[PDB]
Amino acid sequence: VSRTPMKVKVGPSSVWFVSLFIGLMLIGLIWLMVFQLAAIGSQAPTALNWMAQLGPWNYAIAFAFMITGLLLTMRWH
Amino acid sequence: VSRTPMKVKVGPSSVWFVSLFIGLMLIGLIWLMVFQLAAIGSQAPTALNWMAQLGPWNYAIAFAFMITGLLLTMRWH
Repeated sequence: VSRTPMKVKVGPSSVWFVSLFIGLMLIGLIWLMVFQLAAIGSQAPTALNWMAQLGPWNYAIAFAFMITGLLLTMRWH
Repeated sequence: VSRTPMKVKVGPSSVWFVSLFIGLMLIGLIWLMVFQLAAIGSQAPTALNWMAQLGPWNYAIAFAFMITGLLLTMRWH
């Protein structure tokens, strides 16, 4: 469909692309955290550690907002 | 552009919607990388600790591939 001046289809159109993009991101968040929370890592002058019992809170909320805010932008469009 | 059943127009479209998505994702990743790379943070049973001097890599590289991955899906669709 179109909200203006932008029209987006993979079709039946706007809902279906956006819904797929929303899922693919949410899945990427969960995986990236899961491996990260196992992970402790250093390469060159950069070093990164994540450790958990369970609750992947900081990155997942921030990225989920960022994608959802893009979704609100894509649908305003 | 259209590849199909998909057609995506913001108008003028093609390179422009896609360029804009690469740009905002890149900026988002840099913001997370600087603030976090100073950070050490614990909330609930989940704790994430990040240290920098030069470089941004693991987080950076996976995020950049995700930008690419959407780009390829769009090019294809």
